[PDB]
Formats: sequence, C-alpha cells, structure tokens
Amino acid sequence: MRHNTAKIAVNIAVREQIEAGVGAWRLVTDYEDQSPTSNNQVIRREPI
Amino acid sequence: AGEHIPIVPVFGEWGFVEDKEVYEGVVRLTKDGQRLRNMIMSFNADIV
Repeated sequence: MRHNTAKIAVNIAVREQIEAGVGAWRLVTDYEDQSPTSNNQVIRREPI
Repeated sequence: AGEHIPIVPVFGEWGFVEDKEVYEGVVRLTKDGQRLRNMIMSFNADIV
C-alpha cells in the first residue's frame, strides 16, 4: 500500500459518504515487483 | 529516464460525478455574486 493509489481510495471514501451518501473501494491482486511482497504477488487497493 | 510519470498533478478539490473528472479551486462560484455586487455599485454611482 506504499503506492499512493491506495490513499486516493481513502479520500474518496470519507468525502463521498458525506456528499452522495455512498463511496466505494476495491481490493485486487496483480503482479508487481515495484513494491514486492511474498511469492511476487501483491494486493493493491484501487479507487472506485 | 523515469519508470513512472515525472508529472504528479495536485488537485485541491477533486472528484468524478459520472467518471468525467471535475475539479475546482475556490473561485468557481464567487463569480456570480461578485459581478452582482459590482452591478448594484455602478447603478447608483451613475446617479451620484
């Protein structure tokens, strides 16, 4: 979650909850080695 | 030389109202009232 794409999803969550009444975020799994974790698989939080 | 984009844009207010990016500073809706004040000011200035 070093990548800032995770922190964008946190800002959307709290903002749109107050305004629109809903906000969303997703957890996905992809292949990266720019912030590697075990078995060369990482879990990223992506904004919605 | 970069492996990532060297340009990281800041956004003061940010969001997607339909998945077309909309953003603003703070001067967006000050346009309406300010010109209204100036209009009243220049009505009576011509009378004086």
